[PDB]
Amino acid sequence: PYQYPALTPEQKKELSDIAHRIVAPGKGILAADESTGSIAKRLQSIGTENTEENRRFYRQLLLTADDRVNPCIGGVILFHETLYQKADDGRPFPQVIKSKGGVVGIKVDKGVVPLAGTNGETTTQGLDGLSERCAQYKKDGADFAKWRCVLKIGEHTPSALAIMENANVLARYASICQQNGIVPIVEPEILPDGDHDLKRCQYVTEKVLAAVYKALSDHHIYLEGTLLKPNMVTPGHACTQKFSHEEIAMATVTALRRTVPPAVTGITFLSGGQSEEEASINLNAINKCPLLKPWALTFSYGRALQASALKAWGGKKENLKAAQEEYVKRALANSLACQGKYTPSGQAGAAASESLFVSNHAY
Amino acid sequence: PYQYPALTPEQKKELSDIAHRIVAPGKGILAADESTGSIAKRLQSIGTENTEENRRFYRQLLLTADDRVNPCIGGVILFHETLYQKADDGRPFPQVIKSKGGVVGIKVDKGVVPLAGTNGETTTQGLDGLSERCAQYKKDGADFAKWRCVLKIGEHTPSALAIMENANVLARYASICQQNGIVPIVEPEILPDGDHDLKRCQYVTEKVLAAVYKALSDHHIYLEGTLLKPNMVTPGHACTQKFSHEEIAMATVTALRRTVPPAVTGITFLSGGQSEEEASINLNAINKCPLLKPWALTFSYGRALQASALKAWGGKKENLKAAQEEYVKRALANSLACQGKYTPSGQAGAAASESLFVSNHAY
Amino acid sequence: PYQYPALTPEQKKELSDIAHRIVAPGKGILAADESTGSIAKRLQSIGTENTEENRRFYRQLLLTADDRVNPCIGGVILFHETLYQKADDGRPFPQVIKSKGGVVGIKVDKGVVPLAGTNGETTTQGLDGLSERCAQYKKDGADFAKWRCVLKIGEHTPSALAIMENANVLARYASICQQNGIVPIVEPEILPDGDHDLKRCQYVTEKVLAAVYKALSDHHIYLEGTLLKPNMVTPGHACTQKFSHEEIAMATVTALRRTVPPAVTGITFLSGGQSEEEASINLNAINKCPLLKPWALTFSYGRALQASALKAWGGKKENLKAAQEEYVKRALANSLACQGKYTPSGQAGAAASESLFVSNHAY
Amino acid sequence: PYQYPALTPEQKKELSDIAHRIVAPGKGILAADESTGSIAKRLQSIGTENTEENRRFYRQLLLTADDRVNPCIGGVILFHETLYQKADDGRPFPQVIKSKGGVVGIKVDKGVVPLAGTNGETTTQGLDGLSERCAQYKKDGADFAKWRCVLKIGEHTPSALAIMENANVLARYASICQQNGIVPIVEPEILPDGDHDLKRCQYVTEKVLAAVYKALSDHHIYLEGTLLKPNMVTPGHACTQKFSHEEIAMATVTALRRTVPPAVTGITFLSGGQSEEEASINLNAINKCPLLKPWALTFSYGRALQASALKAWGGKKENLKAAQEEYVKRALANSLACQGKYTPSGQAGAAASESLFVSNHAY
Ligand SMILES: O=C(COP(=O)(O)O)[C@H](O)[C@@H](O)[C@H](O)COP(=O)(O)O
Ligand SMILES: O=C(COP(=O)(O)O)[C@H](O)[C@@H](O)[C@H](O)COP(=O)(O)O
Ligand SMILES: O=C(COP(=O)(O)O)[C@H](O)[C@@H](O)[C@H](O)COP(=O)(O)O
Ligand SMILES: O=C(COP(=O)(O)O)[C@H](O)[C@@H](O)[C@H](O)COP(=O)(O)O
Repeated sequence: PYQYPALTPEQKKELSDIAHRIVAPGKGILAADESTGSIAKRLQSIGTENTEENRRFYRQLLLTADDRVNPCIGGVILFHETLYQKADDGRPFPQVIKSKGGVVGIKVDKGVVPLAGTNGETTTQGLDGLSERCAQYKKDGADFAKWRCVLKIGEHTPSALAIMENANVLARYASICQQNGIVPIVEPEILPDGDHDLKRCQYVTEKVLAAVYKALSDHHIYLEGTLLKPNMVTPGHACTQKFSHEEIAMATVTALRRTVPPAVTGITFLSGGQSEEEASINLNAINKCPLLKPWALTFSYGRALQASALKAWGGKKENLKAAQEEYVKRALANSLACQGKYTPSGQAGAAASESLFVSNHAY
Repeated sequence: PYQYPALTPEQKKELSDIAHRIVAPGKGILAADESTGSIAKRLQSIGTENTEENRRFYRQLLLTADDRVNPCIGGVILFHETLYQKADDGRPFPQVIKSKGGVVGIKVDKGVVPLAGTNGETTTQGLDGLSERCAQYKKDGADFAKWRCVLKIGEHTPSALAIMENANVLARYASICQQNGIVPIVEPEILPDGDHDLKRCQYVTEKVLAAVYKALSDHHIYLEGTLLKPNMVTPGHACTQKFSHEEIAMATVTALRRTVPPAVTGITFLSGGQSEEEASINLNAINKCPLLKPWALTFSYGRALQASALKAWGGKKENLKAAQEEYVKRALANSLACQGKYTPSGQAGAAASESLFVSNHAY
Repeated sequence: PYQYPALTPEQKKELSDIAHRIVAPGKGILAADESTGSIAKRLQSIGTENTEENRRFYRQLLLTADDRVNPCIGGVILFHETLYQKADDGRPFPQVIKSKGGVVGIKVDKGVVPLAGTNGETTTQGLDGLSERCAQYKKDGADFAKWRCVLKIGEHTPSALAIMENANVLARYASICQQNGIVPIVEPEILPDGDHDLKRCQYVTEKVLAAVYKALSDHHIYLEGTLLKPNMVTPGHACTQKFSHEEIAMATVTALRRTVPPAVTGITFLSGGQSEEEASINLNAINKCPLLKPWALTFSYGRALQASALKAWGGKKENLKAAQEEYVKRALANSLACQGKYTPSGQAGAAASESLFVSNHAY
Repeated sequence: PYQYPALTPEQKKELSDIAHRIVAPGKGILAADESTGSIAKRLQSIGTENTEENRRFYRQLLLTADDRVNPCIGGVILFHETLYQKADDGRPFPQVIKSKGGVVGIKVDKGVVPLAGTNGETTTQGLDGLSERCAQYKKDGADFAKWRCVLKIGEHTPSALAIMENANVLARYASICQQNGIVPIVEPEILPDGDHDLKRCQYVTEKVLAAVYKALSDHHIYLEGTLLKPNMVTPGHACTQKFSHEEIAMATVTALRRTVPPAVTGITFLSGGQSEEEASINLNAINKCPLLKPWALTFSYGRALQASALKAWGGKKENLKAAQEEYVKRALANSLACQGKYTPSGQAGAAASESLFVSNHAY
């Protein structure tokens, strides 16, 4: 075919650098970008009103935890609201995030919508006037974005059209971000729901990731400037077989070795239902797996870096410090886990081994 | 593959019926849906302010022309504004349109955006929350929608990604309309600009239409419930060869016979630069062409049903009647032309043989 | 894209003409091209040795039946052996076929082979040095060829790769024939085996035919120079619902209207298990169906034009005349059926209403 | 989608092991598989008759060179004839190859054929009854096969259909080999001919390799059991810019990092016109390039391991030893080069810096 280049050398360069910092050795991403209606479902759990101050406070208590979290967090995905919010020192949260060394993201996707002619499969919207929105968030201090897609394992799903749609709207989104100087995180999530086993999950991650990378290459996207955010390959939540963690690690790194090119900068994992310990152990075997892992293999965790601190805050302002202890413990844990240097053996659960799995309903 | 049906029998039925009425024998569509910034460029031509009343008036003078236009117009594409406007009798324009027998459309597309990594190729946006908008327009009296896509003939274009993107966003749009009870008009426009000849245009319409129909079939869309709106195959505006009208007709019906299935209800042509007579002669040879034409072969004309009436109004309210004479002459002409019963030979030009070709710039 | 034309005007012209004669009003194709191992299975039925003379004789008795079959048969698909055989008048069988007005085909496919990684799905081979073989058969008097492909309806089949492979090897084959002056018959057969209903069959014919036509268009193939040979849409042989013949006709012409372009010259049906009457009634409702059928809708029958004559010959040379009566009755019947002018009502079965359905095993 | 596994654990295992031995640290492949008509063109060069003994002898002198070549050659691609030939010790050449430690391949492709509707683009044949042939060669001691495909850089080529065809017939071939216990070498060769620069070549390797890997994944092929054999990215032979070797190395490893998954065992390079030194220097910078190279990066050289020994033999039996010195020097050189430990600086050319570039004509 023929080349009317997408990007300049200068732009290829900004892109790989923001990509490299995010997933530098030991770092991961905090996924703090629940919409208002998901954060609300979470605040109920500790019977607290879902209002703007509480949401500001809550975020304030995750971003301003002490400097032991600095070498641990390469970036934080924000929701559009929190992007324009201030800590009580009156400095806005993109300046708090930068100052403890991390890179500020924003989520730019507007949800999933049903694909007609499907057993429940969705695609996801957000492109209309995306570009405009990439240009403003970059002005405001966001350097990376995140778009989510959902696939499902069922008797007749993910359908071919489902794979193909979801792949192509990742790539559209990818391109429009790259043109605004923003690294797109790509999230093709295969849901955990169902009673599939470890091997079906593996099969499906493989056909999905394959579809994404071709799409990306069709769409011209500059892969060093991107990150993958995929499911780890696990049985399904209803599965009657039990599987070890080295198995899940194997399942996972093999599917990723069969599909993801060595130019991608790093793959940041989603928690997807695992609990705080279950995630961290899983992340850690992944980096202990003997196979050649040509990309960073790190965390991009939302519920998993938050359960415990949420149970511990309980909405009472007087518990700030106990909640940050909480989050910190988990950002310590994962920094260790992303390096294969995590050792639980001892080292305390509670709310950390409670399962954080919800209805994957739809919208 | 496997069937989780998109549509019910009841819904297949409403869809084919709105589709059949639009392009009933003798009828065509008036394309009155210029956005505000395109109508504005048009009102300048007759030095009149581009304001809301003038735009209301102007539309009022096309929709309320006499009943000699009734058997001629199966439907009218409106712009979102004119949908909520009233004639001076205080009845809104969807009720004026219905009452002279025609079916009300709306345009639902939000423009074209550049595809990066391309020699100028665009895709087009509008999906975000499309569905919501199909559901409201159907409530307000729209039964068909229109989405435009643009391809370009150049040395290295239409690129493969261009074909593939444009095809797939037609089909996404198609599906979401069908689910709200609305017939999607599909407009894959190959631009006329350039110096290609008649045969390149033909080649390109053929690879494009092929891509659209596969896409449609991937996306499950119920084809009897749709209409095509394509370019006729013509040389390029800069072309040094001259070509006859029977040639253009041949070029055109052959490409359409090689690609469009006999389940599509009818293809409504775009003017795309031809002048009022040039369009009508062209439409008319198309229906005189000896080849088996298994679908209605009619007009969906905007500038072509409007030049003359625009020159004639000149924004002076005192010329109402002369402008409607004007539009009427052209809706007569085309009703004849869509049936192959059009005879110019005599029968007066002016502004009718002036070329209505603009920069296809981009946005 | 860009045009380095496949074919010249001269070659487009020979191609559409051989295509037109085959399926001229009232005509159909006799499919006499069983390989040696399938004809052998047939000769067992009447306990006769499967040798070269018997096979010559047998073919001799189908091609030299009286002139009441002339206006009925536009062409005859031969097997490579029978191509070089002589009637006992010492004129070879391509000259016998021509002289009663029909066009001589050959089968050029070499069977199906398993696709690995499939629940039993095959593709089909024959391309190696195909061209060489098209060039010699055209020299010997073949003007059309036939290639068969097999899809299967099962819980997880036809798989996507199955559709895609089978489509693309039809198109490869198509192109190589067109370049030797030979019309390719295209046979994407969906098998009848299973317990699917009428609607699954319809769904599957539709996704399959869609895939074939895109493939054809990718491969540049000149569609007027081709013929389709597809399954009619029927429930599956194990199906517990009973369906009428007008239903099967509807199912069938709708799927064909949704997918096959009006440039294809004519679709010649396969019998696929139906019995002599069942085929003919089915063909005849197809041409009685009210829907607009923009292509000839005729027969390409092997077992269905042969059961009765096979039972009647019984390998005894003394029954020649009774067998030709037999075949003749069925070529009469179908000529009527392809025109919707067939009336059984009375008019004698026997072996004509016996089912001619076999294991669709594989090879 | 859904899994009816292609291969068993036992079969995955034989496949990765033959794949690993081929491209073990320091080893490469000798490509000794010229057909009779290409070897003949080569023997002319030294005015010797192209007969069966000479061809046996010639091959005898490459396979029985001393043990300094053992740690250097992981495998040797033979032509079908040489597979059944004996050294003068009366042991056949698969036993000579095994005994000096290497793995025996065979070429199974039958040439390229023109794709109609193309500016000269070909696909390649060989599938008919491939399987049968994989099964016999494995019985005779072949454990890997090789299939070649050709793409071309021109104004309008490689066309999309060209990419797509060539990709899919690699994958068909791939699958059929894996099912017979044979590792397929995959050769998507982009030709060097033309006046493209280094960057077009890179663009094209990237769109091509992308297409191959999707195809492979569609076709289910088990990637650890395969090897890539691609062009290095170089300007075109008519190119007026000069480019360094670190540039060519960069161009090359970046394209391979953007497309080839880390599960492929190793990529064996083709010489494609470079001369003995030019190849070896090029191979060696490739392994000196700082980028993370997650797969072996070695040689699969035919003319490049043979020029000098061919000039030196001159068909006189009395020069055996000088020719093997010759080949040996080059198998030393490359073993060094594949490890980035090659140092020319000094170390003698002649015929080693003569260019081995031919017309890429077609067949
Ligand atoms: O970044 C995430 C990670 O979660 P984990 O599975 O790693 O804990 C998610 O993938 C996002 O789904 C998101 O919070 C859901 O949409 P939202 O709730 O705002 O409307
Ligand atoms: O329905 C149409 C027909 O025009 P003709 O080529 O048949 O005269 C067009 O295809 C639309 O492009 C439209 O008026 C352009 O976008 P808008 O100007 O509102 O922002
Ligand atoms: O032209 C045909 C029609 O049969 P009907 O279903 O219309 O009776 C077939 O589709 C061919 O399968 C063929 O005789 C089978 O391969 P063969 O047996 O020689 O090795
Ligand atoms: O394995 C090869 C390597 O050559 P180099 O470019 O690495 O020297 C080739 O890619 C093959 O083309 C082959 O010898 C050509 O077909 P053949 O001549 O037998 O009919």
